[PDB]
Amino acid sequence: TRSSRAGLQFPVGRVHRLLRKGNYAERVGAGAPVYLAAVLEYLTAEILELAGNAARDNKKTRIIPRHLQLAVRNDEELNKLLGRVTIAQGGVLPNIQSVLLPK
Amino acid sequence: AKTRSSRAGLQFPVGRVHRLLRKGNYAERVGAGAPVYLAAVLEYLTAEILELAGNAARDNKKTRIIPRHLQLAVRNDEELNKLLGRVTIAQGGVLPNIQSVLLPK
Amino acid sequence: TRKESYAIYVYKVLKQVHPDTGISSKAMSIMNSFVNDVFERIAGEASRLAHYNKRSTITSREIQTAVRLLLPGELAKHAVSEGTKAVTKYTSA
Amino acid sequence: KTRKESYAIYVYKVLKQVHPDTGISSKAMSIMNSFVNDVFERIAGEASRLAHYNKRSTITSREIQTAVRLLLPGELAKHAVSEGTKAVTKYTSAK
Amino acid sequence: AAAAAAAAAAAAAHRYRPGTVALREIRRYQKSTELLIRKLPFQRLVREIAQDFKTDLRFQSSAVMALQEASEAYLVALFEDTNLCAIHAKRVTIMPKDIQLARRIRGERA
Amino acid sequence: PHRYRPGTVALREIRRYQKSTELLIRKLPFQRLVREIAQDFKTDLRFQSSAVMALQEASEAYLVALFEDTNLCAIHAKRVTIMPKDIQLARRIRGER
Amino acid sequence: GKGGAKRHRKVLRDNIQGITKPAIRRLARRGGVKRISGLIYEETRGVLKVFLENVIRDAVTYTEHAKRKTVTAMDVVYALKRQGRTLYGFGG
Amino acid sequence: KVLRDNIQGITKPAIRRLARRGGVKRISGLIYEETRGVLKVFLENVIRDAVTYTEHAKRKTVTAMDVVYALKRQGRTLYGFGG
Amino acid sequence: MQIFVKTLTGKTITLEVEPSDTIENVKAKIQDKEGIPPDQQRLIFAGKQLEDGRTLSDYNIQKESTLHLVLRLRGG
Amino acid sequence: MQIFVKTLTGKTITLEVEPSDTIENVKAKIQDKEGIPPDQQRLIFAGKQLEDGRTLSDYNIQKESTLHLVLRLRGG
DNA sequence: ATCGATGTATATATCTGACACGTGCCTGGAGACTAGGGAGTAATCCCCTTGGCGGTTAAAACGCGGGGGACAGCGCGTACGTGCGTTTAAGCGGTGCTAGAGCTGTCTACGACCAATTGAGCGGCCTTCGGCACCGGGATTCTGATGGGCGGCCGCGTAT
DNA sequence: ATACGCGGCCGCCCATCAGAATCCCGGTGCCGAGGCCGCTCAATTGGTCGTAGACAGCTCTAGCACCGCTTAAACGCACGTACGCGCTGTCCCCCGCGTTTTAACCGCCAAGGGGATTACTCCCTAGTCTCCAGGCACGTGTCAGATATATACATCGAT
Repeated sequence: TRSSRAGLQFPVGRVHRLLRKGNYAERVGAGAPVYLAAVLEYLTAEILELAGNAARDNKKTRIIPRHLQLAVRNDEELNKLLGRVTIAQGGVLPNIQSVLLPK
Repeated sequence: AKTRSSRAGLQFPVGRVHRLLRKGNYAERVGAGAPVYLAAVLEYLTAEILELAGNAARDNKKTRIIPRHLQLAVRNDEELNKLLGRVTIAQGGVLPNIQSVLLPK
Repeated sequence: TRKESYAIYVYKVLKQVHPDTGISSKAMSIMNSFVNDVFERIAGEASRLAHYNKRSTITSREIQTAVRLLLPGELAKHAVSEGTKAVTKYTSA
Repeated sequence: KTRKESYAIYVYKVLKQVHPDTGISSKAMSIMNSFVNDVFERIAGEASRLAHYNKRSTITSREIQTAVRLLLPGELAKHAVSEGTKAVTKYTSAK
Repeated sequence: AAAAAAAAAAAAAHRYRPGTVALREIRRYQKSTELLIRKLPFQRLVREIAQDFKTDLRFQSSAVMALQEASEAYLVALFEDTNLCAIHAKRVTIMPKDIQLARRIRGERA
Repeated sequence: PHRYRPGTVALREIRRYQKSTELLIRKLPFQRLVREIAQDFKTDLRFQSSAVMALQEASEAYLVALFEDTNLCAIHAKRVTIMPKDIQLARRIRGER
Repeated sequence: GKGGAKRHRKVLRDNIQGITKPAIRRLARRGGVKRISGLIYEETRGVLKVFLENVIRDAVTYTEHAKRKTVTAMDVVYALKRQGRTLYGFGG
Repeated sequence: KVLRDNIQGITKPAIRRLARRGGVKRISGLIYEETRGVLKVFLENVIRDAVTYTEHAKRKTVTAMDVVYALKRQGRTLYGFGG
Repeated sequence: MQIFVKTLTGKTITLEVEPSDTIENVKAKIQDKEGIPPDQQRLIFAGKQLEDGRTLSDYNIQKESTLHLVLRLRGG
Repeated sequence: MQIFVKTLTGKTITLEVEPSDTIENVKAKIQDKEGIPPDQQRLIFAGKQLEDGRTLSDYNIQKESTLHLVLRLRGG
């Protein structure tokens, strides 16, 4: 049943409904609900873990907002995908500009 | 009057715009005076833009109107180019504008 | 087979306002493009709002605000006015 | 009562999959659903756009397939397709 | 023959004093994630202008919280470039214009 | 014998060139270049002559805009000639990349 | 030169005098510049004002297209979305 | 024949004229090369977006029409040639 | 030069104008006297509607002509 | 120092790596002697499957450590 | 200080090919009818936002002074624009071909529609073991008043 | 009158008993996965008619490619003046810091406005029918603007 037959972690019989109720095209291609659940799970997983790494970087048991952006902001790729989407209680990377050195 | 446009006193196509609102999937039910309202609106805008476009054409010694005439017409007015700021122009061309300081003593 | 244009609607109004004047063939095309874009941003606007509070209708007011927001002031307000008058014009008739 | 549904069940197992006895705040949880729902419209809307350009009237998987390709940069994109193509491929195998 | 030692830093350690805090506060501010601007003056600032565009206004607790977040974040970002501009100039000083260029080229500023 | 004082010619054209609409890039080389990359995804594909122009306009204007941002920053420094960094500086701030 | 039943009440929460100047510098260093001009920070609030209006402009509009007295935070989001400064964390 | 020695086609003068259009007054030697790189960046991404639809359409002769939609995607809408 | 405008009531107002003055300038003057906005004014003389962006001289309107002010005929 | 891995075969293999050096970097050197991909190899220490970009100090590795090895499944 | 040479505007008529027209046919527009569920309005309740209030308690808020960064002066260097001459290659409109776009016509796969049954999902509620940092009992080590015996007090004191 | 005795004091090493202090064994407080649960309302199951849409067919457009005379644009090459830019040096505008005064923040206690659901009917639209003229293709020519060629002045810089 959906997750089973498809073999994914995401809800295949949930995004099908919204795509038909959003009202995208006339009817809906059979391709999509299933495919559309798949990439979504894939992205879901790509962040959680780097967020995990980031929390472990500075040694923490639980991940929190601060971690998430630290993870993404540092990453080259994700960072561009969410280039201008701006973020809850996030703060920022340590950055020291060059000629502002304490010589 | 038979023609709808005329019942609302206009040049813009009442019913052609109605169908375009149904072939665009935008929603399950199409409104009745929406169509008109909308037609009429653009009508103004066109005019608004097309009113100076001509004036620009007058400006430069021509009786016709080439596209730059649309371009200058849109850039100068702040309430015109402001909206279209995300519009770039078939051979738009440029406002003569030379920055303050590189001009010579 | 049936290439559409909004050239016909521009064609009258042009003359209505500057009768000793004309359009470039590409300048008209540019205008054709412009209206449709312009038709879509609004329509798009309209649709989102309908959906937001689950509205199975684009009424005559849903468009009105939509424009109000979409447009810079001086232009927006005149257009708001033309709009109601037209409804005024059409319903009794 | 009220509804206000979210993707909380899906995000949670994913994180379990990648550090099982690792934790999360109730503030980063919404960021996550906010993030998903955001990507949802981004992809499905674009699909809608192409469908009624080159003149057809339903949205299948292929389109997403195409859509995805230009919505994202080189390296992630290929792996993403791959994953995507197989998941479904298996889905059909069963039936 | 007893010799109490100056081993502990006190207020003579940490190198000298020239440009000593300058970079210090920066770091502590970064590790933290608290609002830079107060959350009481800001609250009225909005209520007050919001009246001028409409009457009989109400506000969700968060709605402002949210604006604060937006705004703060909005400025920092601004400054962040400003800084660069500032550097470009042979300067470590954000200037009244440094602000303008930044905005002008982003495009809200003319 | 006569040669124009430096900076007397360049401005004159700026404007001449500002008034007009006509494209600055070459029809042949442009085209070849477009073909070069397109092949690199998939090889040997065709485009209507206009389709090429459609593409040609969108970028010709695009530069001229960036050069304008590059110039302000050159000015901001008390300078006179658009240097490299300014372009990059500009690129970084727009945060396109 | 009289007591004259004098009563003093002036306004410093909302109004820009009232707000705290360090509140800004607090902001300035996160960026990490070494120096703050007096002139500059005054301008900066100036712009804040410009940014702040447009949003509320829209906010107000969405509150009002629905005939609602209570302004939603979502309402702010869409506003931000329109200018391309959308906020994750909120109001899916 | 794979097209190459292309990048240069956009010779010294043409890059320069753009800049005057820009309202720059003068120009160092170095950046003729820098811009070509970007120009390329920009073309690549757009053509990348464009080509897919064309493939999507079971065709080769990629249309002007795609050039444009593809431009609308990156966020450089064009008024002039389309639909 | 002066022109005249016969308002809705039949009352005539005097405007000081040049023949190169635009219809909107005259409508702005009528707004300044009567409080009617330019967009709600139609200025009529003898079976021509005078249009925005055009001049008094575009319609050969000269000295001590009387224009007729009307509002917007609504189908009702 | 010395780092120890226990394989599925059971046979014990002894190799010497700097503690500062990252685990991923050390795996590469051990994947050139056996001719086996680091990807394929899965290692667990003290109930935790080994994590990429985790330093040996953050893993509290000790000399003569005992790490369980798991072979990998991809069906296709 | 008068002059020249260049660049730009402006004058001329004129020929041509695109913008405008008229015509005429057909698909897209208007009108007429119904049905049903979209969307308003009209009714109740209780949550949410606003307010006022005291009180510390750290921050806001100042200043003064001088250090350190900004800006004005100076001076050398050299690199780019403006122009010339030679050479190199696009652009120009012409032909000729067939490949691939566009049309066109029947089949059929796959989605929407109507039906009924059950379990995936959310809030609300509820759970115990494992880790951060404070903490508990017992043997053992270092400080304090005790105490006779060997020496020294020189100064009061009894015996002949 | 004249010389002997001593008396508690006192520095000495040398003996006794409890207090302080570290290791041997520690409990507590705070967060985050499991698990239970239960009515239920949203997906799934088993399934026909028809219509988009793929596909098989076709021809006749348009995308390439070539060829050659002309020529506008690109190159390479050489000079110098007026720009970058680093050096230098002071005066004063910020930092840092010492104290004085303001207002942020938390906690408490109030009241009703407004937001969300529910219940009902009637206004408004798509969807469906019939008929027709607006709007396009079809055809065709001119007139708005573009070029070439004569005509005088500006104007920045050299002398």
